Amino acid sequence: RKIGKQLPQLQTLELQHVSPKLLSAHDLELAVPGTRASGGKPIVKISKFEPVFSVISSKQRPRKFCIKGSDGKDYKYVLKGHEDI
Amino acid sequence: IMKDRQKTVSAALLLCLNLGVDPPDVMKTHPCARVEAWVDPLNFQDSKKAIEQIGKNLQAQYETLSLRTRYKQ
Amino acid sequence: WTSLPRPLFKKLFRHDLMIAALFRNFLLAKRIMPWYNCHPVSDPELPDSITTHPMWKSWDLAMDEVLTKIVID
Amino acid sequence: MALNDEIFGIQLEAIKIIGRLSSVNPAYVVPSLRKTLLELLTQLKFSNMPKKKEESATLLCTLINSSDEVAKPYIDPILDVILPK
Amino acid sequence: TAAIQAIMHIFQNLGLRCVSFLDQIIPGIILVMRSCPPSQLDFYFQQLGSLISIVKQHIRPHVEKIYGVIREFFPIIKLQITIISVIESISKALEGEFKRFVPETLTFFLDILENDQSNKRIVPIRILKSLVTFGPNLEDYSHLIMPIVVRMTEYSAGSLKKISIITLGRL
Repeated sequence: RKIGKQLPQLQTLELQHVSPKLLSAHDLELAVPGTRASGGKPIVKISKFEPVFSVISSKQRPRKFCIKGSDGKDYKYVLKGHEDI
Repeated sequence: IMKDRQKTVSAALLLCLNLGVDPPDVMKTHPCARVEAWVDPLNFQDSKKAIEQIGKNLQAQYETLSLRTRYKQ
Repeated sequence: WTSLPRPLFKKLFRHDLMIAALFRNFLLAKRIMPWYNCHPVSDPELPDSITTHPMWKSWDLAMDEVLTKIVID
Repeated sequence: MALNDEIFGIQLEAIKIIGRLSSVNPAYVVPSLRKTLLELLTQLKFSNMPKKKEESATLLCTLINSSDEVAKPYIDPILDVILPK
Repeated sequence: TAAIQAIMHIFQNLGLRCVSFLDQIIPGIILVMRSCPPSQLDFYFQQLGSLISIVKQHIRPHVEKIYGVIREFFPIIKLQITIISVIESISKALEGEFKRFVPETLTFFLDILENDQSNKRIVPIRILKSLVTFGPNLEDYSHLIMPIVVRMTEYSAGSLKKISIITLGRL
């Protein structure tokens, strides 16, 4: 009862609250996890993540996620669990 | 002193702070005075600081004046 | 002690520690708060020499002396 | 209150009297010395007239000579004004 | 002039509900301040005083900008009466947070006092009626003008002499 009462009260997850390491998780040469092109491909540089997230009521509750890009354009993904993708 | 002591033993901490909504009788500037008992209402989302952090810090600060008084908020 | 009359000083500062500490802090409030166009009020009224008492300068110098050590540390 | 008087010689000798008393009853002298030092340091940079600048500068000279107790901890604020002059 | 009096009229008739556009209007008026001849600067500052007298506190994120405007435009050719009208209007509409910037307007007041006193010293009379309005504000800066108003009670004429001594008494 208490867990299922508090669970619909987290519409936003705080980055420092869920992971202290995410604050320093920057300046890594790994690209955004959707870009790949053999031969001619510009280097994609991961810069930063916003502290705030969001959830969607779906019985599995995915997480909308975004990354500040070196190109200056935000890269928005959605993270899912308990479902093979 | 005649040793007649009127001790204080109990406290009520009335905190009418519904964070997010303002009264309709006072205009406000877009940046306004919002920190309360050294905890900021933007770092916590809706109600983890509406009472259960501000009142905790306020009770901890009131403990310094008299440690032999119990509090309930 | 310097400003207040003796019966009021006995009634407010010697009887119990909790009320003594709160009015001790109210003495500081009666100086800090009127710097920002707000005047505090007590139910047993206090003389207004508190906010113009000359002795606060030593307390300011005490803060300066401690904060110099803090900044050099 | 003779520290603010008409003839400048009155101020020049009154601040020396204050500096001399700065080791007799220092509890009631030193904070007032801090107050007048701060007042003079504010006026020395927020005033814009050469005779006022002159009077403030040499009042600071005679004060710093006549009292060594209020001297040492205030070296940084008293130099940050005089040095760009 | 039409583009500014339209906004003046709608704000004056409407009131404290169009205040959400202050993030656009005053940055839109400082660019007009920047490039304009002194012919209409009096009108602009008068209308800005009119804005201030109806919108009191929400000017707070732009008061540094309005003193910046006055600082890089504080000549004799600008209407000093209009400038001190702007100062008294913003001071009265602000009423309490004035501590951050007393010396700026106070040095401007020194310049106004020591620049011109002609035509029966109407501008010194207005500035001595403006210094008394400041109230408890001078609790820590009462060492600059107080010697000045002590000095100007015997080194000037008699029209504003009583004004100066009344300023001393009221302070």
